Amino acid sequence: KILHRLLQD
Amino acid sequence: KILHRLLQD
Amino acid sequence: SLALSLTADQMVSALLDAEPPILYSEYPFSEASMMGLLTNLADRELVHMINWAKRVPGFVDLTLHDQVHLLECAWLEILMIGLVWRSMEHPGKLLFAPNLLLDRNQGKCVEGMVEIFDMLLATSSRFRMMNLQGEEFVCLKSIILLNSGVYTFKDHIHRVLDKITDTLIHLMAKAGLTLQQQHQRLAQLLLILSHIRHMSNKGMEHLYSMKCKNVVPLSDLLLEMLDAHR
Amino acid sequence: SLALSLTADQMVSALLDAEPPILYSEYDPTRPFSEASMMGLLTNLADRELVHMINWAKRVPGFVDLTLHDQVHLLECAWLEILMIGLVWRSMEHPGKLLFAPNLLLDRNQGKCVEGMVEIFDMLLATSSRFRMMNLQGEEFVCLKSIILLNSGVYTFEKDHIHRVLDKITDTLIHLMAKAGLTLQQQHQRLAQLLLILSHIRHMSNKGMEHLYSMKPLSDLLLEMLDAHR
Ligand SMILES: COc1ccc([C@H]2CCCC(=C(c3ccc(O)cc3)c3ccc(O)cc3)C2)cc1
Ligand SMILES: COc1ccc([C@H]2CCCC(=C(c3ccc(O)cc3)c3ccc(O)cc3)C2)cc1
Repeated sequence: KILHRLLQD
Repeated sequence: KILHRLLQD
Repeated sequence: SLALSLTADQMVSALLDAEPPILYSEYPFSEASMMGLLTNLADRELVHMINWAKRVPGFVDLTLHDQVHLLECAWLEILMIGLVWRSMEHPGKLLFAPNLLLDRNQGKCVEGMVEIFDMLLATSSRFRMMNLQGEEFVCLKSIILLNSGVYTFKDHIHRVLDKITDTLIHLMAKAGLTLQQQHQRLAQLLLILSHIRHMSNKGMEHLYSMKCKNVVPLSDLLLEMLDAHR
Repeated sequence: SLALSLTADQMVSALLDAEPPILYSEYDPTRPFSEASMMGLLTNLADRELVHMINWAKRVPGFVDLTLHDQVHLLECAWLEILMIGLVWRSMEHPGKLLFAPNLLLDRNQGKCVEGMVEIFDMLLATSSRFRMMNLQGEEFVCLKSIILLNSGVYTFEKDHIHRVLDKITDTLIHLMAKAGLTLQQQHQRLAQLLLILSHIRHMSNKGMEHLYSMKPLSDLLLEMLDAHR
């Protein structure tokens, strides 16, 4: 999940 | 439409 | 008009008196039988809704075309908020009718009905947690009728909308709520209408799909309301 | 939570400072509009806006105190709502026009190039006319947009913390209106009018979403955000 990754950043 | 008839009644 | 002249108490009384009756279902379920009961019930409720709408202060002052547009846009929202309200005293269940009380497991009878069943149940729990009063409910339902299609056309409509807002505040102020608690509760109630709209949209999406048009012969009236949303 | 201790002024300042930038489109004005090209422009623009929206959400008071799964859910549910209200806000000073970008200004006629988009265009324009009629302020806009983020997905799965932040943004809105010289009745009325528009924004998002994941060169992020609504 890209959204979950970008939120992790 | 039927809605017309039910609105005028 | 004559709706703006009414007091905040005369507004509540007019709305409470205009309340439609609670209809009964047609006395385990399959996909066809489940949709059949809901369709039959919804079709009979629509007739009472239309007559309820005319008894809403300021709605008769509207032109026939505008009355049609508002009802075509909000009919499922109005049906759903009514369903949610009836199910308030029945946690985890949906009271479609006094003889038709269903839970989320019975929502699995129809493909794609469970997700919307859960949204309805979540709305009912929210109403219960906020301890929604009947006086507040009739205001919200009237707001849905006047607002949902007002931006797809109206100064009179927004005037009545402000009048119901005044009515809502008056109800909370007469309940012992502080100034902060009043506009906070007002906000909380109106934000739920965004969810009601969502449930209606997602519901409408399935209902006018060809697979749901063919599962059971719908009435011509219910088709016209559905076809209004394409 | 640092959000529950912020004054109304600090809430506004935090939201204003967290505001994402206004991005530009690729759009070469020397070539006429096609259905594929214009959809490409809007898709490419929305994809880059999504990146800024994600980092904007983190700076929204209370959003960082939520779990990652909940953060994903709120954004998946309201991303198009947030994009649209941003568009509507940018287009407020341009009647009959939708300012997707400073170099991309479109009317409803240019919306006909994509089948079924002109319906959404008119709704967006009507919403922009509403903001212009109400004379929506930037301080009010950032409050409404933050509300959408926290409210749109809160009833589809803590929540007590979210509603507490929602109540604070409500206090913030009331504080702004009281500062603008509005009477107590005027504050509650304007608060209602603003929140009722969110119901329409939800509608536009749903109707917009329905067309987008239908029979439509989208980015992987935009695809995942779209597939969240299946
Ligand atoms: C295929 O996916 C589905 C299947 C069923 C629905 C429902 C479930 C929630 C209640 C809804 C309906 C409803 C709502 C309130 C009410 O008193 C009486 C009836 C409904 C509306 C129209 C219709 O032709 C049939 C039912 C709609 C939603 C999606
Ligand atoms: C086929 O029917 C359609 C086609 C396109 C739409 C649009 C038009 C209004 C603006 C919308 C979009 C939009 C919204 C805000 C914004 O800043 C930038 C872009 C959009 C969103 C996602 C996407 O993949 C493409 C565009 C969605 C709506 C319905």
